[PDB]
Amino acid sequence: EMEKEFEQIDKSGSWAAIYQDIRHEASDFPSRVAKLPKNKNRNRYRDVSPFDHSRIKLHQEDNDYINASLIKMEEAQRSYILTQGPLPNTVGHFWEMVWEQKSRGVVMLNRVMEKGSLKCAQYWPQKEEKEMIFEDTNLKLTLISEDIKSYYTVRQLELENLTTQETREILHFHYTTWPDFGVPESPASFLNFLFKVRESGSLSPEHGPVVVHCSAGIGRSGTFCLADTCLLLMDKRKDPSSVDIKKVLLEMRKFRMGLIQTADQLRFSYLAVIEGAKFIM
Ligand SMILES: O=C1CCCc2nc3c(cc21)C(=O)CCC3
Repeated sequence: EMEKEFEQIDKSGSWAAIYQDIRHEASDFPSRVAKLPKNKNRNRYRDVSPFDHSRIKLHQEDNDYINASLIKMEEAQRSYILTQGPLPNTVGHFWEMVWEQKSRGVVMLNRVMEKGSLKCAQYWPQKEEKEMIFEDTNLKLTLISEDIKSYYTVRQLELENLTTQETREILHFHYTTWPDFGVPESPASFLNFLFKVRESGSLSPEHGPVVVHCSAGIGRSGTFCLADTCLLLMDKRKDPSSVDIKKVLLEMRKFRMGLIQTADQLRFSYLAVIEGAKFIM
């Protein structure tokens, strides 16, 4: 059981030690397409790249590259697309991928500005009457509604294919209260957010994979998926205590490098799963 394993690592403060064994144990696959010189300007950080085998491809013939990985969890029957916060020059690309992958939801776990710097382009409209056009990808994006709460904001967006005149409703879940330094003290508000996305139908196999981003798409995005997947496996299994979070983290890291950036995030992920377990049972 992981609740006993928690106290153990916690009382002995072994979190930096555990996290280093996962660093050591993690997969390394090629990322040749990311390191191509033509794609230098499509990457937010040079040290965070999609693996070739799991990278999402854009259906434009010119350059199919975007910094985005498909995470397939076989046993949980869950998929996620993990991507960097879009750059000013890739907001078109980003909305093309959401179109092409038939995604219902976008989950955002960062503010546009943190620590006085830009962590992300403003890629959605701020006002109903001021829609955005992506000329390069031929998409129009309109704010339909917006429901601001203490910890998170939910927006209803209409994405239209200008080429074909099809329209789709997209939900944007934005967690607005991740602190600039560290992790939340309590996972209550993060668990509330997770369920809010789940109830929306955005995580369901009748839709394309959810799109999940922070700044690099590995730290906070990492915590989102890991909590979702572990909690779902505890429902799916005869013995819920057979679920090892280290095993699941390492299975996710086959798909995208670096998921969970700090020992703090690892601790917080155990805490979210452990608290989340009690809320169900
Ligand atoms: O990382 C960024 C931020 C804004 C968009 C952007 N555009 C370019 C770069 C880098 C970035 C380059 O490295 C070369 C020129 C194009």
